[PDB]
Amino acid sequence: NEGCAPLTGKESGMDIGRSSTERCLPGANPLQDQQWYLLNSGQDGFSARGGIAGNDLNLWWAHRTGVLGQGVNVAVVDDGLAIAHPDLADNVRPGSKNVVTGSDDPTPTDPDTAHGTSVSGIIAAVDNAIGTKGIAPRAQLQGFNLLDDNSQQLQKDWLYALGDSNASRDNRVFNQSYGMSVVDPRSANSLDQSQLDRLFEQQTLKAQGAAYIKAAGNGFNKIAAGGYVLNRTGNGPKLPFENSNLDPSNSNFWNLVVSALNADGVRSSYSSVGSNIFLSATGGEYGTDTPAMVTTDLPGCDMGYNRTDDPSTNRLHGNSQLDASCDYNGVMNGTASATPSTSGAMALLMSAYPDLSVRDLRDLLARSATRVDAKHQPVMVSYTSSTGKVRDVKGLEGWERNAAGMWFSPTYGFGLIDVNKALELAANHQPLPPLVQLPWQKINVTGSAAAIADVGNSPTSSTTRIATPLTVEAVQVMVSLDHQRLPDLLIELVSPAGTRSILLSPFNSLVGQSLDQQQLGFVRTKGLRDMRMLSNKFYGESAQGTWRLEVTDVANGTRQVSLLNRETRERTTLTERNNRQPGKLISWSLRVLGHDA
Amino acid sequence: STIEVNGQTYLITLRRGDVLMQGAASPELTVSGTLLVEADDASAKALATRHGLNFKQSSGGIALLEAKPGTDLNAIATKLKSEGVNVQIELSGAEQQPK
Ligand SMILES: [Ca+2]
Ligand SMILES: [Ca+2]
Ligand SMILES: [Ca+2]
Repeated sequence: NEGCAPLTGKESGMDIGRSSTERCLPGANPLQDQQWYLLNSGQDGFSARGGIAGNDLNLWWAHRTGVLGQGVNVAVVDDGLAIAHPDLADNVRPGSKNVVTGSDDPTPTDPDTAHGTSVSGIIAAVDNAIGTKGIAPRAQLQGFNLLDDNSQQLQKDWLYALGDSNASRDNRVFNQSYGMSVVDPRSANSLDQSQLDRLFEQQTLKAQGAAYIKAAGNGFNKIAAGGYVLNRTGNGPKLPFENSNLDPSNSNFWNLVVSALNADGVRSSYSSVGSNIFLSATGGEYGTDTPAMVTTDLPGCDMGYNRTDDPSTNRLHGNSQLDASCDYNGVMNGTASATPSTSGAMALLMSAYPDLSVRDLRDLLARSATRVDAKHQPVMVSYTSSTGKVRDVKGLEGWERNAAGMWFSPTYGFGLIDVNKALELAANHQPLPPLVQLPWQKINVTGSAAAIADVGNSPTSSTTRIATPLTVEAVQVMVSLDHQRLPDLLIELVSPAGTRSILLSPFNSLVGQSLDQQQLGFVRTKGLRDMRMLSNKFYGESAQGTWRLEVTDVANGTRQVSLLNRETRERTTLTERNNRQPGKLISWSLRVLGHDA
Repeated sequence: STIEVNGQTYLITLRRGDVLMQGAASPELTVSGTLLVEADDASAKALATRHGLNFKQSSGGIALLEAKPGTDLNAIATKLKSEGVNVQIELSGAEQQPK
């Protein structure tokens, strides 16, 4: 709004909050008042209804004081980027690569390949008199179309896009609005993953360090994999199908993993969740019945999510009054929208305080985040043990406060991004000391204590001592075990302070043992083999003392999973048969990442 | 048939362009022709010429070597393993998905 004047940034008694009398956005972008993620006034985003005011990135004070992402280079590693879009072009810097054609132009040829362009607009749509306003409208973009339908997702291309090349090395934000859904557990130790983890480490920890931002996934209810869609049928507990620790990349620490929030201020229906979520950011729903993300589309009414042959109930689409060339859409969503929301927030902070490290920025975002949905309840799992003890155990936490006073939930991480408050804290921030990565401590488990009984009376437990005084930032765990029905397992970690974190919630999507039995007649997966998980729950706590891993089999009932063949439309039922034998914990390893206070 | 690649079981020598299925809820994978090898540049270069491979590039102590047409990558990988070298045959495809 042109009536929203700049602030000096020094106004005495300024309310920087989500309900401030001073809450407005400068700018003449005609669609910016429908970008609820910038400022949520209960507007509908061209969908059938609006949400609840205040549920946004709380970035209005950044915008009113000229904090706009200037000098910050962002890489969008995605399906493409229409670099000639009128509301993006001014912010495109040299170095994009089309990994399919080899050109410097990652513009898609496929009308539905609008994802990367939509992502890009959330970050950095140009501040002008057309379209939308980016979160960080002075940030500079490159695009690398790794997710183009004709990209084989080659290692050389991942390296090129994610900081290894001359072109991409000087980005300070790497936006990764993508992930891998799995039905069988993976080790994180493969050479391809090790190589990228090493790159991300080097890129994060250098001068002018780069922040990797990563989508948690959209698998609360359903996952898609290799032309099939899977979801649980029945009336099981409301635990995520995709826990965000299932994709091995999401536990690498260098990735800041984000869940999605809707315009009502609660977890977007589809969002994956887990102990490795760092923050919640804006992703919306679908833009049909309720708000999604108004952003830049592939240009023209022949390309993109806003195109003549792909109608939407979103009112912005095919609308000659509001968007005659169909250059914008109102349906962008997902953790793929939470990711650029966070990339943009990061770019704002970096532009305001260019000397701060990635770990400093994480600290500021965590300590300033809003505790949305404060009363949401833990999700309990009920079963009867072999001794007839009826148990009710926590399968997913609500909000909990750790021993260092940090509020955390697996749904929202440290909470919803509050850019204004992060900037308030940044003005007085003192730099964190260097990152210390403690050596992995491996615990091989033997004898009777290794057993994981069906429907256990208590967890199978294993403990190790960390001797080093360290303030925790994150913990990584690798687990190896045998068990015939993996989703029966609840895996939890306990710190020396007694703080608990569920690393893997049960009834997740690791149904591959059942799928293998049905499809093949034999089972490839014996259990977990160095499966990696991360928790943020312990941020700020002392590492010194005993850490305990707990694993429990919490189900003996049958479960069914619906399998959809996307091509044929054939629906199959997969039955998960209870494990006939007890499982066995083989080993686990603990890595503490933190600093010396 | 079943085939062991990178310590895991797939469904079908392994040559560039060969297609592998990893059960029925996973993307189709393709042998790209590239091998990842954990070795320094000089060691990786010596390993490449003395195994009939082309050194392409490296990062983080891991080299990318490309196999020439006709090369059986599985035979190369098993040999390298026996020599105490960590090796991964690249299996490409649509593993990462837009969220
Ligand atoms: Ca604009
Ligand atoms: Ca369009
Ligand atoms: Ca069981």
